[PDB]
Amino acid sequence: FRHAVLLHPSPDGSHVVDAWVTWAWRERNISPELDPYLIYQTSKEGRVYPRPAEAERAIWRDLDALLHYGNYRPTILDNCTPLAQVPQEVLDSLRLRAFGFDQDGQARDKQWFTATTPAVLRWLADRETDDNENARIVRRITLARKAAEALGRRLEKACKEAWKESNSGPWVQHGMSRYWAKAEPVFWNIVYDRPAQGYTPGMAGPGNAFNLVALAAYDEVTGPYCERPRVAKVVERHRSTLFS
DNA sequence: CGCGGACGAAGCCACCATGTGGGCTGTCGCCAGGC
Repeated sequence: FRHAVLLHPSPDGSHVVDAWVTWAWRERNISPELDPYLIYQTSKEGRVYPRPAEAERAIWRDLDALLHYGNYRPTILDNCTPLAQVPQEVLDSLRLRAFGFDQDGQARDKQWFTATTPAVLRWLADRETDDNENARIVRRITLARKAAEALGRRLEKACKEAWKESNSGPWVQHGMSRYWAKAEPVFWNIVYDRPAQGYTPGMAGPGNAFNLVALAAYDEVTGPYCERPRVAKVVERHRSTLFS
């Protein structure tokens, strides 16, 4: 470990009284091979780093554990969860859990959250017990998740690009907060097939349901600043990208 | 000369979607006759 701890005991051993947190190494070493658990990302210059936790995705409880219904995927999951592996039925009832600690890479810290996948999503598939309405449920759910995330990144980059341009960002924080808060019930309406705006029950896919929520959150955030024509032109150039 | 305050030292990671509404008020013609 990069950190070295020593805990001074209480005489009974019931508690710790003092603690020493200090370095064990002066020279850092590259740890060989990427960590299976984390989700990685490559960025211009080609450097590979783990995707940071975001407390905005924790606003919608348990969104990361929906990772199973899926581009880039953690290797441990991609070895043990799929069908090349070896178990027979086990894979049907496995369910994913994630521990995320969103914080600064320095000493500031913001939020942590656990996230087990809901057992309702797979159990709603077995209530029926048919090959087709079930594969269609699973297809819908996987489809819903894909739409919500693609427009989550589209909306992050939208707000981020617009904020930088408008001043020649704080818009991203409220953008994502509003996004997942509004995008959470529309997802659960798409799964149950209940009627959600931007969606028609029984449609083959998400149906633009998600693209509408992103536009409403974005327009909710950039709303007071689309007044001046110069800034309004920038904001419009970047909301247009969320039109899909 | 001593004490207190301020500053510094890092580790730092990127082609096309939108519909709604309903709750607050007062008036004569006057006089006389009959029941």
